[PDB]
Amino acid sequence: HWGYGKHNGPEHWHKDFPIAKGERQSPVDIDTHTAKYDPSLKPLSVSYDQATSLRILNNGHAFNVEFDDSQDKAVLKGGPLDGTYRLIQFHFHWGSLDGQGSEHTVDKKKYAAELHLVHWNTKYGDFGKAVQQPDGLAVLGIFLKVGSAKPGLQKVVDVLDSIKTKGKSADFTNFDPRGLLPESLDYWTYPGSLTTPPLLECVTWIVLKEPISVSSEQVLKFRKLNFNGEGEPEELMVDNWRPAQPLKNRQIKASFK
Ligand SMILES: CC(=O)OC[C@H]1O[C@H](S(=O)(=O)N2CCC(OS(N)(=O)=O)CC2)[C@H](O)[C@H](O)[C@H]1O
Ligand SMILES: [Zn+2]
Repeated sequence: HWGYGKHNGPEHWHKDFPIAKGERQSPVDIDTHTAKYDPSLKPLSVSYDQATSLRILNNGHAFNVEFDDSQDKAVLKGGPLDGTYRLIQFHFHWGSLDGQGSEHTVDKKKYAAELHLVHWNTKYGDFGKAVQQPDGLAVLGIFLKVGSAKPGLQKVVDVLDSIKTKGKSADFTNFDPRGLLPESLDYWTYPGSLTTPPLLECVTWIVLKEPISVSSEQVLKFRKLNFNGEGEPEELMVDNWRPAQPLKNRQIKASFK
């Protein structure tokens, strides 16, 4: 099925998933000069102190850090949202080179990686139902640039050799995702989609203005992961990003001047 290679990558996805050419696909380029400041946009409310991480999984396209979402433990509200959204997992997209890796771009500029914290709207009861709704998900996107290390990321980096290949998982309890956040919660927001198949148009994107910096060693270790399963020929997990998609009718709003 689908992947990030020349024969199964983003240019191929529309054959299995026609919505790939839809009207609200993600990611997009964020043209900062055309995004309009909205003084009515509320501050984001990120309540992560009761977050309960469980497990980290190599699913063959990225690694997911999963949380207990059976209860309102770690939630996203406010900002452009009018509901409560539970954190279910986070993951990254990254490049083979420091100059590429992010899915969203800012004035056509690419970051080395992008963090997605994935939340679903509790009025729909579970994640499976939520992705079938236009307002089912809220994804907090955070850019990574290469520079100084991010201490709050190191526990993630540390465990990656225990989940080198597709289908491997490891215990990952007591991880605090607050350690992955930049100082500012200033953001851009627009309506979009999952950036991987099935590419459902169910996401309110909230992309933070301020990137976090990670060390070259930290992203280096991301790139030692494998797309393949154990015992299969090694394919390095790199360049697992979808490129920017046409903005079409949409307007990106900024929480800040
Ligand atoms: C339809 C549905 O129930 O979930 C959508 C898909 O995605 C999640 S995921 O936990 O791996 N993950 C969720 C959303 C992530 O999208 S992201 N890149 O835009 O915000 C990527 C994959 C799972 O992989 C599911 O197997 C897969 O079906
Ligand atoms: Zn993602």
